[PDB]
Amino acid sequence: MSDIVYMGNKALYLILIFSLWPVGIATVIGLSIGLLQTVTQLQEQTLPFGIKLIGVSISLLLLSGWYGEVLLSFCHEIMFLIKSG
Amino acid sequence: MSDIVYMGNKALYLILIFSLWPVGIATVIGLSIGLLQTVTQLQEQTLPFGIKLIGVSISLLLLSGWYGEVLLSFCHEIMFLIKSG
Amino acid sequence: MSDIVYMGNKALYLILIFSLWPVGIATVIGLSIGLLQTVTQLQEQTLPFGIKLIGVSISLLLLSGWYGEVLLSFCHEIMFLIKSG
Amino acid sequence: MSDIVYMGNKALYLILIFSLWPVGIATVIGLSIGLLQTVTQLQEQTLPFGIKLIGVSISLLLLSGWYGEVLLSFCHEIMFLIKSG
Amino acid sequence: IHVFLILLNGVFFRLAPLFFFLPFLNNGIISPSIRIPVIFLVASGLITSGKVDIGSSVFEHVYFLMFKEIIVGLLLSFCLSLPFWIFHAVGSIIDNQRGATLSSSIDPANGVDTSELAKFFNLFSAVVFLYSGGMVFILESIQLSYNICPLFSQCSFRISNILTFLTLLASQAVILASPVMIVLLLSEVLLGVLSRFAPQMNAFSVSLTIKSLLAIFIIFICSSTIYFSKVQFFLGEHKFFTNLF
Amino acid sequence: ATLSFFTLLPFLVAAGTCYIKFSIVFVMVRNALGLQQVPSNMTLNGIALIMALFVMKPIIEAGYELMEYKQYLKKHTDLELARFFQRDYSLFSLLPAYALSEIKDAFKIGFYLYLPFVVVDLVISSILLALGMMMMSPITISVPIKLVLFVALDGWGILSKALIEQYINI
Amino acid sequence: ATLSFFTLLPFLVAAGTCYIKFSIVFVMVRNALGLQQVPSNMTLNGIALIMALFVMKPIIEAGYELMEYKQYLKKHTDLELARFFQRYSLFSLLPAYALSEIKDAFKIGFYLYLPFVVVDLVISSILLALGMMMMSPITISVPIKLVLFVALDGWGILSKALIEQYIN
Amino acid sequence: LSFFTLLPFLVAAGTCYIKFSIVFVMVRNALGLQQVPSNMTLNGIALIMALFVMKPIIEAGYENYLNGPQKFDTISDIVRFSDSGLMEYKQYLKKHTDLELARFFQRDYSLFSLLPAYALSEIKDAFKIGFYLYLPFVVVDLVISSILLALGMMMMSPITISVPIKLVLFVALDGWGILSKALIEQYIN
Amino acid sequence: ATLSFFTLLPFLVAAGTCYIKFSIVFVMVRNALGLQQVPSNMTLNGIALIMALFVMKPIIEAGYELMEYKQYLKKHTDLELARFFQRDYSLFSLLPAYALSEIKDAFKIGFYLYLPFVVVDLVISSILLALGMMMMSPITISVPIKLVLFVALDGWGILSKALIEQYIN
Amino acid sequence: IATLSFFTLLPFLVAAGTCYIKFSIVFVMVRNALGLQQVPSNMTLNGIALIMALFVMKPIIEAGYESGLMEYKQYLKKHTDLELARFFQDYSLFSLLPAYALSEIKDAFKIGFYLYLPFVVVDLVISSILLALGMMMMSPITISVPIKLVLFVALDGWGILSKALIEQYIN
Repeated sequence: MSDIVYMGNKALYLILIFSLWPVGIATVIGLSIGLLQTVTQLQEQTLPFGIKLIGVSISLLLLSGWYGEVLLSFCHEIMFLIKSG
Repeated sequence: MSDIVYMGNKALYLILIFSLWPVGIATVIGLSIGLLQTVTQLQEQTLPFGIKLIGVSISLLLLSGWYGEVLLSFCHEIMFLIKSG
Repeated sequence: MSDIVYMGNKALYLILIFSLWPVGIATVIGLSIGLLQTVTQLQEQTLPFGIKLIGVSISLLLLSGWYGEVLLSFCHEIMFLIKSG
Repeated sequence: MSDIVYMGNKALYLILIFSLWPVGIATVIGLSIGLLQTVTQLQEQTLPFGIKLIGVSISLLLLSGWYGEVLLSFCHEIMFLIKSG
Repeated sequence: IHVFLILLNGVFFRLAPLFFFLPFLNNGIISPSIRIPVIFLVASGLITSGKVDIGSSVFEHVYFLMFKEIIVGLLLSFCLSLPFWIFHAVGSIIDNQRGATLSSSIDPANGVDTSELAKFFNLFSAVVFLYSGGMVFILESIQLSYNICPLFSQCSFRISNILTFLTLLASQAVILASPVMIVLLLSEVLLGVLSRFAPQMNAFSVSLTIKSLLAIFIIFICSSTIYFSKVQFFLGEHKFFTNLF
Repeated sequence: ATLSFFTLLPFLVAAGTCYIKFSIVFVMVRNALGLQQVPSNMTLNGIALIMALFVMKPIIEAGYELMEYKQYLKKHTDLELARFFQRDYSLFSLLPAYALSEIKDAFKIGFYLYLPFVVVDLVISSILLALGMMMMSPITISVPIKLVLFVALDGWGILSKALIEQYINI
Repeated sequence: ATLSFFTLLPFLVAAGTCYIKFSIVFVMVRNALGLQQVPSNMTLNGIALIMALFVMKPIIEAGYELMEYKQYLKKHTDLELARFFQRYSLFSLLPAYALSEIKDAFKIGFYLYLPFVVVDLVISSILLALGMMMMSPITISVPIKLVLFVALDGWGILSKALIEQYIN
Repeated sequence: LSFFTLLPFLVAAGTCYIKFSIVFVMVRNALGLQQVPSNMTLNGIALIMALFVMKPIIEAGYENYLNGPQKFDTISDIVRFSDSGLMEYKQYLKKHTDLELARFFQRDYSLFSLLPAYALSEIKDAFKIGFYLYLPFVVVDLVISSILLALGMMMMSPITISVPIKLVLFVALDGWGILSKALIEQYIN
Repeated sequence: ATLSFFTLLPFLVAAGTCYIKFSIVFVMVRNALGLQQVPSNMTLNGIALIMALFVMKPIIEAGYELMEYKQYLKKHTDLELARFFQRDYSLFSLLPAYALSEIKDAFKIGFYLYLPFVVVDLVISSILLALGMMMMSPITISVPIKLVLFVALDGWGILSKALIEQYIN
Repeated sequence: IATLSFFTLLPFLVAAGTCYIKFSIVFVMVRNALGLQQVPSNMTLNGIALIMALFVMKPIIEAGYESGLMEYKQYLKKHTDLELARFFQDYSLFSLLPAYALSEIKDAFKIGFYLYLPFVVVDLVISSILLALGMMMMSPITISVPIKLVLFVALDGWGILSKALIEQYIN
């Protein structure tokens, strides 16, 4: 059952890799524009979503080719494992 | 599968274009009424919906044709892709 | 779909019309005691809500007849169009 | 009916002893970075999912072996209870 | 064998609504190729143990006693499945308290209908019932229903006691939930106080995080109020269903 | 022709009997509390089913032992709506009129009682905003207050005691 | 051949009769009001089935002895869509009719799905202008979305305006 | 067409079919899988497994059926065949039926008055075992729901995400093998 | 044995005819428009069955007179995937290849039309988060806009004309 | 009664003893994997799986149609677990059906877990990028189905799946 363990840990690895980049860019832009909601008064929770929405497009329309290929190179390997017993 | 990749890229492009206008107008009106949160006593986290609600309407009631037409002419393009191969 | 253009653009019209007053009275009386959140020491978001709940309601109890004769007449128009195809 | 009470309280104990670690890390991180949205004003209700998601990742990926073995050594005990009468 | 089966369908349509909504014989947990032969064995066991009463009956009474037994046998099913529908209640008002099925509490289309804790209580209470004289109590409740209006009688049943049923099912559910529910509300009101003293946090997320785990913790340290409502229910269904008719 | 008998019987009990009036009001009270599962859908569709079969009991006992059922239709159907389908009576020109009359009356009487729940929801939300805090969901606080104030007001007992008295003398 | 017919009787009901025209609309009215559980979807199938068989009454009671059925299909088919399936026979009138009534039922449903989300957005607007945000306006918006529907004579004028296309 | 049709289910009611054909159905409902191990499949697996259990009863009762002589096609001779012609399925019924539920179908037991008692005893026992199987699939289900509500996300249902974890728990358990072995060792010692 | 004739005939219809292509696409359109209940799922099975039986009509009455249905199968079967289920052609070697090819093609043509609706759902979600509020679920507001985008397209007419011209010239 | 007592049990012997199991647990799990709950229409997938199982059973069917099958018996001792066929005990037929059926249910759940898994990764990714963006209340089942279908058509989908799933039986 070690193949099941390797595929499951590879799935958790792919979740954490694919959600490191865009969630990380979103929280970095959110924290960094909260830094402009410091002593420079910008106390409205509206301008982060105006800019985070473009970031998880810019970090996601630029990068979704890679989101293809590894996640297809994953989907062939699984198929390899079901070419077996 | 270049038809599928082109339709997906144009889908992300239409999300970004159709949401660049009203979210931008909303956050501009919000930050513009937030410039009155200077020395003038206007510290309320309830006021800007009193104005932002009209702005998202105005850039959509006056702009419902454009949100129609390309998004209708996009829906014909897809139809061409299923009338042809 | 030409009547759908007229029925659809009248829907956004009523979002502008029927919500101009109760949001507007909310952003006037909520701004009137917001103008009493000026140099007058009444720095609370607790008493300028019980005056807003009663501030909307007088514009919702007395003005509710304006919601009756024409929003049903808007629905009497719709019921007249569907008697045809 | 002693077996039912022991298995039921053992299931309600395994839920608690499994879900005490990652939910506890999630609420400590959420409450703690909520305290950093206090006096250092960074008032955004959009931040903590950027950091909670890594804690619930790290406190699961460190601990997913243990999540196996007791819950596997649990699932064999039940099997003895159906190799009994 | 012609009069054997005219007594058989009258016991079928009295006992087949007893398997539908009795949540250890149908939650979709037995196959539909099992329901029909299990009822045709139980009904054949009842009408050869002499647990019926002659109505001396034919010439208009094939589908006529159909609608009769459905108004009677459902009433047998309803007071017999009262505790499970409490616990299937007391799961819901615990997990809709902590927010499990709060997904479908806004847009009831693409989320949770039959949740994951209510099914646990609904099977757990069915097992605890089913050890403690499970099928014996149900089957002697069927003979107790046969004592009153067997299968040919008039069944002019009393009205205002099946109308207090659903407030009984609500009252016992809220009272039995009361050790869990008020501490979750005390926790959420206290965290609302914390959000008042710190008006920048996400009180909803921090509320959900502690308020799911605290509910499952309070269900763990109960140990007392799980079984002892069914002696009450034994005397109950001997009393209520006697005085329903 | 008994295949069309049992198959069309749910499409006659839930369409031509009084099951409409209770199956709408009960599931409309449940959705008002926010909690949309704790009386089960299988529960309410059993309480409403016996509460409809007890109203249909003397009508079926008089009819099959149809003129009695037509009197029951003509008593409760709106005369302003039953005359449209007749363009006395027949049977089959009233069941759409009767069904629409019961659906309209079901929404009417259900809306008459849906209203004290949304005002206590707005009371809970307004006293939550008056005590400073705003960023917390008041649905989860309001739901048990919409239970324990509904159970202690005798709830379903005071409801369904006068929801079948409109159809029977009790 | 006696069980080859009941396996296709509900397909002819829900695909060739007037049932489509109602079973899309009323189920959409349930979804329109925000209360998408309570009218108990088997009930709406009951109402739509008896109301469709009311329209089918001069077709069945003259067809038990078919030509008026084909006339019924030719009356309620689009001009610009029956020409396509024509490029007479029974199997070529059915799908054009079925698609014509699906398209028409979505149009009729869209005309009525629209005066409810305007009051939904009104209630959301007055809820955000009245401070509160974390409370969803679904629960508060249901009674107003229904009092807007009771005051429109309920389902009466809806079913009148929906069946007068079939009874001249 | 009911006795032409349901007689292969009346006969296969109260042999051993119920004991499996609930438990598998209660394992499918335990995994969160609402349909996918198809119902017409699991009622076949339970049927062939129960007919395997019943085979040494079936042929050794057919020996008593065959030598006979056993004149038939009346009421009294089939009642006589039910005790003095079967003699080992009735002992199989007496082994697994309760000493408190088989007394209910009466007025040294017969045969026809144990089959409902045996059917309800197996519904009782199979529901016990199926609850014990359901019991470690809600620790994982409530852990996923608790750490998923704890991770902000409320709207997404755990029915989609829990099924890989409720199957990596279950195939690593060896699954249907160890379950069917532990469930058939009650009937074949 | 007319029952084994008939208990497999829905499997021959939903597996060997063109019923696959419509019973996936139409039933996915219901899932596409937000409201996953509205055209009464048995209704969509009715429409898809009468349309697929319309397409099979020149094979249905031309079979009651067999080398006229396999020539239909060879037109829509994949070239390389029918060769995998082979080792001219035969029978009980194309129906898996035909059925898998039309499931693949139905998911492809489905994803083409599924896509102009998730864009308008995400647009409505974005304008509704930008409009202050968070808690109101945009599944309610999405449906009328997802239908005004569909009815104005001419909807089911242009869709079924685009979807049936692959099978009728 | 034999012309219906042999026909009623016969779907149970097709869905319990043939290769139908191996497909009917996989394909209906492909449907639930994509988030689609109803649309490939169980009536259809139980037709695809049945004709694809009849394609595998065909050289058994016409051979045994002419101690009677004996190539179905040799078919059963090729996908049965060796350490589980020793528990349901030369050999026989009916002591070999249940070991085969349990073996293919276990192997079909292993195959199903392998392919249920490259879709829950993108489901959790869409949920994470759709919370960290902020839009917490919208259900990601609407957004996730296009991505879970473009991830599956780009695989070549049902073609390469049924190829890799039938290579165990025909090679």
